Amino acid sequence: DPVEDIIHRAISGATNVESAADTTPSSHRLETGRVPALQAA
Amino acid sequence: SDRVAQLTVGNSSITTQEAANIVLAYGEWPEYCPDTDATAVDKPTRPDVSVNRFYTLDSKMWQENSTGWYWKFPDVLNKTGVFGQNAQFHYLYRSGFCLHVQCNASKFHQGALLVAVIPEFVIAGRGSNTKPNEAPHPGFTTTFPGTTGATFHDPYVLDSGVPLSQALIYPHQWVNLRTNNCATVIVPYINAVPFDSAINHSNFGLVVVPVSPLKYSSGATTAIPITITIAPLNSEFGGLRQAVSQ
Repeated sequence: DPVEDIIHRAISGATNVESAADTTPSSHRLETGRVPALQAA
Repeated sequence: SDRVAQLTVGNSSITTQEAANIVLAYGEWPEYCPDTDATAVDKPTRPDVSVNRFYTLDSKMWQENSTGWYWKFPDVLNKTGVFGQNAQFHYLYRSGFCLHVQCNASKFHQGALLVAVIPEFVIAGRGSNTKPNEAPHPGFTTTFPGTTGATFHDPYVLDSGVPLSQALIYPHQWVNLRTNNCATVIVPYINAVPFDSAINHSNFGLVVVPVSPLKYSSGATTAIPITITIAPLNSEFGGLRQAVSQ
């Protein structure tokens, strides 16, 4: 109050997973600007 | 009512007058692989009418001294039809088979054939050699004879070293010339794995062995052909790649 500047999380979280991951049915996609394949290493 | 019967699958149809019922192996129908049992993640193809249908193979002429014949099913159909083309382009295979054996004869002929579906039928080498390196092994063309089929040397042991008298523990049907002129058996897909390669592995064999020999009188028709008809049923394929026939 007499001086102001003296007056002043993480990212992820762990999930309990008992078994290996499953797979869900998908179909063909034809459209633009959605590209799961392109990555930046 | 029970004698007469007609099947149908695909564009093919079979009718029988004198047939005796139908055998459904192990009390289960052919099915598609359930989601729980599946492993490979690709979406399998299900051609239906192009694959599932009756295929007729060349006929065997049954003679008084005939010793019997055998076939391997995901073999005979690998080089024939659209079923054969899917099998060469795909790494994975599953299906059941509806099987029909046909032998006509007059009421003056007599004899009996034993038709049997014997899973994982493994032919054996014939010889007295106990040393594993010099021991005989039964050829390639004797193991997978293809469409033309192969004949037993000594049917009493079924070439497997196993008594034919106990072959009734397998899904089986008699064709007895006085009773019925055809035998029919439906086989669900069985194996230790959900899919398996068609060209490498043979799920089950078929065995037509003339238990009581063929006998008739002079003047009767001598030539008595035997014909087999097989319908791949409820088929599935996966693992697409370039054609490998061998």
